[PDB]
Amino acid sequence: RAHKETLDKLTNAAINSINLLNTSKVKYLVSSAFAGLYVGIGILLIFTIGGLLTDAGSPMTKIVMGLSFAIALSLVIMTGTELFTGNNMVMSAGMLNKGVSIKDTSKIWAYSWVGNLIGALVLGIIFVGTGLVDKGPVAEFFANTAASKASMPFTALFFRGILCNILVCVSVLCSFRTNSDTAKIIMIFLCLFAFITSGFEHSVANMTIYSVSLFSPTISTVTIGGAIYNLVAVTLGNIVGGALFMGLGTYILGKEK
Amino acid sequence: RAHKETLDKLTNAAINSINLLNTSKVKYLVSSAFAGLYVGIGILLIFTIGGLLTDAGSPMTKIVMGLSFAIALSLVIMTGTELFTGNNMVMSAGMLNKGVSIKDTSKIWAYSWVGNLIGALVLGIIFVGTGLVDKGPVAEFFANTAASKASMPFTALFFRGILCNILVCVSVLCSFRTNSDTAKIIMIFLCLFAFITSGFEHSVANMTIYSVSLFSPTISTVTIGGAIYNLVAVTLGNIVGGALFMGLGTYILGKEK
Amino acid sequence: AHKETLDKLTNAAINSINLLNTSKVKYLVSSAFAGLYVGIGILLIFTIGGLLTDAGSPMTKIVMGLSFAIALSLVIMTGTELFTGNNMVMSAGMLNKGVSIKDTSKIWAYSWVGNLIGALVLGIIFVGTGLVDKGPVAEFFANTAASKASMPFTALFFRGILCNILVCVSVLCSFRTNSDTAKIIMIFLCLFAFITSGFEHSVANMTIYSVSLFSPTISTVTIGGAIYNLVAVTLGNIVGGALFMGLGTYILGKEK
Amino acid sequence: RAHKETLDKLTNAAINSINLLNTSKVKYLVSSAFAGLYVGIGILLIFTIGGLLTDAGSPMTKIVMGLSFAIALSLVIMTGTELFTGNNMVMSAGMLNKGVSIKDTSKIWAYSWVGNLIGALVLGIIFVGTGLVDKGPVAEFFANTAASKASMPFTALFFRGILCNILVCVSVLCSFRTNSDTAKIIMIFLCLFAFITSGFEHSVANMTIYSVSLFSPTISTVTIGGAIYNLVAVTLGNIVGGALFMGLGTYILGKEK
Amino acid sequence: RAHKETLDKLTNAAINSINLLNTSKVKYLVSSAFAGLYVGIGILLIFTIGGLLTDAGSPMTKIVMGLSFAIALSLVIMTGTELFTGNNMVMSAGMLNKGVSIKDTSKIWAYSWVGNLIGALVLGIIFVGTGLVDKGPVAEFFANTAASKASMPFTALFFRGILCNILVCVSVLCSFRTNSDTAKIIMIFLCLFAFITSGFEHSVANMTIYSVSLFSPTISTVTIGGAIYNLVAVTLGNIVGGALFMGLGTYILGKEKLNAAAENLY
Ligand SMILES: CCCCCCCCO[C@@H]1O[C@H](CO)[C@@H](O)[C@H](O)[C@H]1O
Ligand SMILES: CCCCCCCCO[C@@H]1O[C@H](CO)[C@@H](O)[C@H](O)[C@H]1O
Ligand SMILES: CCCCCCCCO[C@@H]1O[C@H](CO)[C@@H](O)[C@H](O)[C@H]1O
Ligand SMILES: CCCCCCCCO[C@@H]1O[C@H](CO)[C@@H](O)[C@H](O)[C@H]1O
Ligand SMILES: CCCCCCCCO[C@@H]1O[C@H](CO)[C@@H](O)[C@H](O)[C@H]1O
Ligand SMILES: CCCCCCCCO[C@@H]1O[C@H](CO)[C@@H](O)[C@H](O)[C@H]1O
Ligand SMILES: CCCCCCCCO[C@@H]1O[C@H](CO)[C@@H](O)[C@H](O)[C@H]1O
Repeated sequence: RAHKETLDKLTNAAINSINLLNTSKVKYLVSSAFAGLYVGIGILLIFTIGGLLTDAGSPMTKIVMGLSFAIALSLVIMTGTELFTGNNMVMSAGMLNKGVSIKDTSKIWAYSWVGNLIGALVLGIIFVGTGLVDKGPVAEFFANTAASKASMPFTALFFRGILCNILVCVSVLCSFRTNSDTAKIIMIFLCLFAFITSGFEHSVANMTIYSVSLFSPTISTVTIGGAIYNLVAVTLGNIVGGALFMGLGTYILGKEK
Repeated sequence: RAHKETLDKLTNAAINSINLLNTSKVKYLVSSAFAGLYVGIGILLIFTIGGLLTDAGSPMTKIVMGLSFAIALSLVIMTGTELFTGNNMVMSAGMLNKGVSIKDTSKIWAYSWVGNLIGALVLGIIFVGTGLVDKGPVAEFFANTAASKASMPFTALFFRGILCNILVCVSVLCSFRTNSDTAKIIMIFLCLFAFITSGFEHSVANMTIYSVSLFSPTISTVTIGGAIYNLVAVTLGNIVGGALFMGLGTYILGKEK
Repeated sequence: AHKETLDKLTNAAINSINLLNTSKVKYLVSSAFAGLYVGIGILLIFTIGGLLTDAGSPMTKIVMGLSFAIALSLVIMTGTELFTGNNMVMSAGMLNKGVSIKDTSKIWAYSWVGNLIGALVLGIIFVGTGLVDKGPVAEFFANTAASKASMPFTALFFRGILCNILVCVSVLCSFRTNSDTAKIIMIFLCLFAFITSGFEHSVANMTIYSVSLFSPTISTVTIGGAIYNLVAVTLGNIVGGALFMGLGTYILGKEK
Repeated sequence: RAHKETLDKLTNAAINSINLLNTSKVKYLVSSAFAGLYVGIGILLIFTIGGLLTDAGSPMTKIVMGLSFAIALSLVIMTGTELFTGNNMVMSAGMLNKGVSIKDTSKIWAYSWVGNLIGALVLGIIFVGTGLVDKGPVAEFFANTAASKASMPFTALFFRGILCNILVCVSVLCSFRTNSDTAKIIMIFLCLFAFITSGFEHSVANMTIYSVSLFSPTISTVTIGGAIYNLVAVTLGNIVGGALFMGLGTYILGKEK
Repeated sequence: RAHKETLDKLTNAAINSINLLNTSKVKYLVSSAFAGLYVGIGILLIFTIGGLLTDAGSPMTKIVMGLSFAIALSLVIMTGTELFTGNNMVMSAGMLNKGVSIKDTSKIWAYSWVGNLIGALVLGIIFVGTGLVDKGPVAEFFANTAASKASMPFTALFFRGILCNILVCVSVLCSFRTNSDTAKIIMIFLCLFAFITSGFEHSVANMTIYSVSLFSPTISTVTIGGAIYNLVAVTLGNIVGGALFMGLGTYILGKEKLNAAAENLY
């Protein structure tokens, strides 16, 4: 039971993050851009899988996709780059613990969110240039998924955003609670398996879904307005999951009061 | 063999548990709520898998479910949160070893059970909010499974509860006997694989099964009375498995006379 | 590091007899746990056997093998007393003069009986679940028990030999590594090999027969059949664990 | 984050590579040759798989290929041999951090490329000598893939080269950021799964694809020209991903300014 | 790097190996017998899989077989027993580094080879005793495979031996380069997956294939003549892959070329 020690670590991570931004916006945005790109790589992989298996009428499609998404957050954690969603639990916890302020928190959130988007846009442009979404089941999978994500009612997206960032943030929490990098990766694998296959919504992964779909000439299904709609609802849910549940929760567990 | 060392660890853990509760009810309940919700996350995943594969008439359904449940107790162990079924072995061993009283034991059992339920209820509510059990295979898998669990004879449920918590508690026992976080997860993975696929009954997991089934307007195959009937029977079996077998068993192995 | 490994087996054999001498209750409880833990693996893979056989899957025996790891993993990770592993440990320690032949047949008899008690307890409770009342799982239990009891002695014996080479070698590996993950992986590999290849394990068979005989579901087994298989497989296990692994590890580690 | 220490490790690794070359061309070229062959060994495996599953009409072909390619970079990393692609991030980061010169960088790039090719040629010759590509589904998978890679448009190969080496190099980046050899291998497995299954292009791996196809008398439709066309386009893409993204990126993250 | 330390370890191993053989021929042959039998255990498993999936017309057959062969070298490495094929790299490297002599080498190679063969025969004899190859797809898989290996052209068998032992030895090489036992097993799992599925030939493993078939009663369609053929070709291949490639390779990488006390790099 190292709840106190854990809260200390979260607090210290929150302090490191705002310090980094204060020290250098370039370093912070480059870090954020890597993470958004790393997450997008997971999307490129499982949407390829989605296309191959959906085309095949496989009933295992969504299961194989969940099993195969682990690389997204594994890369972020193993490279120590800045990810908006995890920042929800970290900043909220550290703020509550008086290590950082409400101002530092909204700042980290806004920069990391925008920086992650930069990575998704860059990934989308390059992926399109591969010609891999020119035509076929993979392009179709992007188009249909982007459309479904954009036409889904707000309430549903929001709540899917909550459960998603509970899983993402708890996998980040595990990485703070162990010294085994392998166990970190395993826990990340399990959590991303759970959230992808269950149907939960991640704001940063979705950036790449819309990035690819919008930059691609072969895909005329969704528009920027749709992307913004989905992203706003999912981002708000992510925040509630990561800050209101995980952040507030771990503070309460760890706060020597 | 380290049987004494293990008993000392169990005894320490029991003491630390009752101290947390005595120190702060809010912390204890928040911790319990977390565990309940983490276990529930496993149910959402494997029930999604259930619906998917059952609809397709796959023979692998229950095997894939068992293989995919690991996250449930993996999250509990890696976050160090209070789980009722695990507390059955810990408090019991510690009690026999005079580390904690009978009253402490009943108190810890009652609070964790309720806290676990709070987490299940919350998860259930939010999950229904996702729209993910609005219609289709997953909703039907929840409704049908909840029903078959609620109509099964008491004796059958009881004994399934015994075998389940032997497995859950032995997976917890293993984590007290290794310093390797990966080995803990692996053993947890194996144990949950065994108890899910074999057909054994877990009270805290069942909490989420019924919270979803009752909170969802598209699920009316069961009633509160049914959920209560199952929970009582299964809880009773869980307790026997955890305290009578694992608790007393580990006490006997490690008690220097 | 053969020498140090022999030392480890010798100390383990010494610890076993000392435990039995100090407390029969503790030794039999430990034994009962191991038998139950192994039985748990049988409950899992026979559930799988039922499900996949019913479906005419060619992968049935391959999935059973991959899924049996929990059986010896639980034993190893809980530090409980398993008969089959004891065949190598005691024989090695015996040849090394850490324990006597008398100690060895005493440990072998007590762990065997204690393993059985675990199997019986498990069978009874598992039948109580109603999980083998009817269906392909109950049928897989009945059919497997029946085929194992009717098989010729010589076949069971040699299948018992190869099974315990694999089981005891996985135990040997656990003495040669400080990594718990490595132990479990080798156990996984070895049980995969012995289940899927079709070798026979006495202790696991105990649960096969306690379940089949405790279940009112009609089979062609009988107690005479169970005892037959158990005797044939146990002797086989003993040769493979004692004559091969026990003797071999002693020869490798003995400074002579 | 340990960005400074990471950049420091990259720089020392770059310094060590040029040192080795300057000390002994034979040593460096033997190391390079090993890496090229180790990578080629991955190709023999997944192209055997590709053949078997292609001939079966399995929709899982590319998924199984991706999952089975881990050995390629795992061997390189575990043997500490010189691989051209990974050298793109390492020499560029080290060069930006003023540990090695631009000349050292293009020297290491030229020598490791040629060394890698020699391994691929040695492997290709020996493989053909086994008679495994005399005829059949594996021979045809080598023949057809070599052709489709040689006839693909430059821009598509280029961008696929970029994304491939971001994945290879980030997997190399991870090996620099953990002391766990198991975690190194898991991350390599993930990154190679992602790049293979997604369809990205790797220059060194293609060397073996073309050595096998060209050395094989089992008639096909490639030619040295087509091989040169593909290798040039993919190599340039690899360089951009490894140097311009990963090298520059990690340099900015860890630079003391 | 760290090739120099690795070369030291290979040299020390070759030394320990010849010391043991000189200390006790009984201890060395028992070790070699274990290793041969551990490898064969892998064959019994994956050949059972062969039969089961071949008879079902599965396309995943050779993939599942490759994935399932890891136990063979995993047991050898984890038990620290003497396996002929690994000895090709070890002895050759140590020899080049002047830790052991050409005579020392050929003696280890000869004794380990024979020791491994003993384990296979003993394993084959016991396996047939199970009746598991009395009749059916598994018995047939052994028969058919033993035939094809015995009736394959020499050059092909030779080159398949080379690539096999490159893969077997590089996995042994990885075990010298890591302190993580789990990573050792994983790398072994990968290399044996690759070598089995790709279709390369391992001499020691083939000792059990022919052992089972020549001790098996249900027909032959083979002949010891075939076994000797295969075993001879594959063995020379193994030695080349292990000694010429991996042995010489690691030496070159790790020999600090100050010394030079004899030869010059460039
Ligand atoms: C490529 C350039 C990216 C620029 C992103 C800047 C996002 C600014 O975001 C704003 O930052 C303020 C502090 O400056 C905070 O007070 C606000 O809460 C926040 O919205
Ligand atoms: C975070 C959401 C991703 C925003 C990426 C916007 C990139 C838009 O990209 C543009 O989209 C237009 C239509 O939408 C197309 O007509 C253009 O061809 C395309 O370049
Ligand atoms: C949401 C608030 C949850 C409070 C749960 C408290 C229920 C306590 O319940 C009782 O606790 C006693 C000790 O206090 C035990 O002795 C009794 O066995 C138990 O029934
Ligand atoms: C895909 C599942 C494979 C899991 C492989 C587990 C590899 C973990 O590796 C193990 O990690 C431990 C940390 O707990 C360390 O103590 C051990 O030294 C190390 O071998
Ligand atoms: C421990 C078992 C969980 C009990 C939670 C009961 C919450 C019930 O909740 C109610 O369920 C009714 C039907 O069941 C619905 O008609 C109502 O809309 C809903 O509010
Ligand atoms: C639940 C009761 C089970 C008790 C099992 C006791 C079996 C004793 O077994 C016997 O023990 C003797 C020494 O006591 C040895 O000399 C014999 O070799 C051994 O067969
Ligand atoms: C047998 C294989 C020998 C290969 C030696 C390659 C020598 C490469 O040499 C390098 O080439 C670079 C461009 O190619 C130049 O930029 C460098 O100045 C030059 O040193």
